Amino acid sequence: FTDVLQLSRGHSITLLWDIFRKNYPTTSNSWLAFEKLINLSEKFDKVRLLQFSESYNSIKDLMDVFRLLNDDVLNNKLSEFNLLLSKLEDGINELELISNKFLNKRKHYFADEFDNLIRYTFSVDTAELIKELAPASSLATQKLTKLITNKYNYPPIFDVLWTEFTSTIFSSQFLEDVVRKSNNLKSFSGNQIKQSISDAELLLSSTIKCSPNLLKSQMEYYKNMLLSWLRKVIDIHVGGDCLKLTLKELCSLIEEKTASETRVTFAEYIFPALDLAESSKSLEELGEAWITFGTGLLLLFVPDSPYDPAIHDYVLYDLFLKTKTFSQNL
Amino acid sequence: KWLPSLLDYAAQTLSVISKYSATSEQQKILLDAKSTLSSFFVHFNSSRIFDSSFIESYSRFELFINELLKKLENAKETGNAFVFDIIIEWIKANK
Amino acid sequence: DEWMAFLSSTMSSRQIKELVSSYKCNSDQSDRRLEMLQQNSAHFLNRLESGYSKFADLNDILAGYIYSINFGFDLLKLQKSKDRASFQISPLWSMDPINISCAENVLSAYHELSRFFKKGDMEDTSIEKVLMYFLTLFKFHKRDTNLLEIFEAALYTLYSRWSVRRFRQEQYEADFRKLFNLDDIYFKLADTYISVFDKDHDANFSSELKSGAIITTILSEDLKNTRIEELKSGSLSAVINTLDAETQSFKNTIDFYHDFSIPEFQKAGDIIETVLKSVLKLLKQWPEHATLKELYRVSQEFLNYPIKTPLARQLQKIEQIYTYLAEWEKYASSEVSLNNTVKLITDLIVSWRKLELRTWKGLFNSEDAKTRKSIGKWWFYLYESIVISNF
Repeated sequence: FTDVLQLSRGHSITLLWDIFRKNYPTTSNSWLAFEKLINLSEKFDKVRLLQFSESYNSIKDLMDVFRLLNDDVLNNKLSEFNLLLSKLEDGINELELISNKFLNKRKHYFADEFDNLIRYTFSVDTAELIKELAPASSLATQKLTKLITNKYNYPPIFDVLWTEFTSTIFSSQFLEDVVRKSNNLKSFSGNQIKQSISDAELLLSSTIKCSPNLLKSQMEYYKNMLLSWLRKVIDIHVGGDCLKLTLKELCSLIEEKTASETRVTFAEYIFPALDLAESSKSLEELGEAWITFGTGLLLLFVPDSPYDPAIHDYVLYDLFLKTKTFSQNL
Repeated sequence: KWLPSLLDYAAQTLSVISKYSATSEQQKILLDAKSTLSSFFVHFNSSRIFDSSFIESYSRFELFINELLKKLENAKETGNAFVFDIIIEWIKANK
Repeated sequence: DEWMAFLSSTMSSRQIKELVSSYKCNSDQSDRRLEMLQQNSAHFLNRLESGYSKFADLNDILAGYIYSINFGFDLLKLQKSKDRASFQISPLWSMDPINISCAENVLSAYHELSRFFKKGDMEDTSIEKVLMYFLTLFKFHKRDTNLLEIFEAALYTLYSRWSVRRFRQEQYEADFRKLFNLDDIYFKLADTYISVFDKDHDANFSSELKSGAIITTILSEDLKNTRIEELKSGSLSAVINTLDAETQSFKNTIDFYHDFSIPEFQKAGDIIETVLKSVLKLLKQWPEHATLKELYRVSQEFLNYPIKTPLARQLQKIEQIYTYLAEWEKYASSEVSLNNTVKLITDLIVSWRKLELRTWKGLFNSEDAKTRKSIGKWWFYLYESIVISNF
């Protein structure tokens, strides 16, 4: 039986599902409530993109009740959820109706600029500043809900940059687009003049507070962030720390912990990826180390034949039940 | 020719910062640092042919600039830094 | 089955090292297979994301490795772009203090830009907005002698751009006076030349960087394949003050009928907006009139005007709607009683007529500039006669 179902590629899937797996809904009835929350929040963007600046204090409360709710769904409390879901439905539909009684259809200016300020500050830290800058942006709040309540297992920025990109966090394309839109501020309708100016005052209030996030060596931060994620994987696969120990002590130690075929990958794509990360001054040095870091973990998480570690638990329960049943019958 | 204008340029930025944030207090530490420079420029431009005493006061000017570096770096902490970073970098690149 | 189907298709190491080599050897059409990968990744991702709606135990950590695998390639593209730095100067050259005072540093940008000037046809009229800027920097430095080169050679290239053009030519006031571009540029080319030989100015940075805000727009959109660089810690001192000057252009407070004077247009905008609300609510007690529709559309369109707009046309529109609402308020019931609004409108017009009047009052110094606008086509002839005698 093992001759046919055996694999060769990915064996430590269970070793990542146990350490990189966040609190998620534990019941279908809560999964549906979660889906309702998400669809409601997705429609909430459709009115968030149409209100004026004075309205951005109730929306701050709405950005918090979503936290209170997506906290409560994983508490698996479903009594007051459907209640307050309806309250927020009424509030959002109220402001939707108010959207239809606006002759001055607001058009979001500087939106790509606030978005790129967010791309710089999309961190679990300084989410208060992310939360201050959400309503000007084009950010689906379901992502912002994963910051004040950290449910991410990777660098969060990746959920933003790809769309239907990564250059504006390693260049000054933002600071140029200001000056373009600053000069073309004029030649515009007066309707867009008691609403565009309030963005720029708010923009000054923002970029000053977000200034120290800008001047960091962004080629040094993602380097260090890669190390802080990569140092952890090897500690899990091989107990200890490679901020305490040498590479060759650790390479021998894998055999004491692990099979051979995967240790190949553990030195064929992974240790040299760190050897490049240590020596990463350029950006090709980051890309090489990082593309190999990507290629590696698709060969410890991904099997050749089907294998789900969650089903291992969902089978043992059935056997316990059936031997209970037979014992009762006996 | 440069620094006495750089100070007032920063001072524009500092007022602009005070409109939107907390700091309007690290401005007093600049007008003194500006006024004191005239007390050296008088002697340095009182010259017609040069003197040995100007070494004595060139040292006072240099150590004072090195002091002023520390005062700026003290004002950099707890306050918006980038406005101070450029004056610091200019003084460092033209030591 | 979906997972292995995806890895077997497009994410084999065999296919990936082709890409790593293509970026490493600077091959062709590698940046587009990247987009194929990015789209197929979004296909797989959106499929499983909307797919199965019951687990992201595995999918989140899985997408934490493919987002990574695209981020890596994008970092490589970001350096292939620096494999083509045809100009080693970025925009925001002259948008920070410290690249100005370092007199060698500005000079090291000119010889890099020396291709941009020869490049570009006659009547490009964006190049010639640059070589004006480098002159006032000579005044910003108070006549350093190292910049005699950039001062003289720039004017030589400008005069060459002008002498080439004459070789091809051989091959209400002004509204009422008809009833009986480059001139603005060349006019800006000589007052600058004049202002060099003033006494002194006590140079300030805040004046020059706004001119930087004009030039870096031009130098970014027209020119491409340029230097790319991380942001800096002085340059924001230009953008912030630029915005402070823009935002306090709408708020702060001499000419009429070509000037536009925003602080009055905003007053018009709200004092008419209140009336537009008041009529539209009062369009529902009586469901329709054409006079009300007329003045409604007038207030709408006037509010849809630009903001560089001069004022005779605006005052025309305001008097039109004033007459329309006046004739309606005559017929309408006394319950409406919009005298508070029309009174303010009339007083606004009364105030505006003083500003119409002030231009008639002086009215010469306007005229003493249109003679001053002839200076552009004087300077080239003099430089031809004078500077080409030792050169």
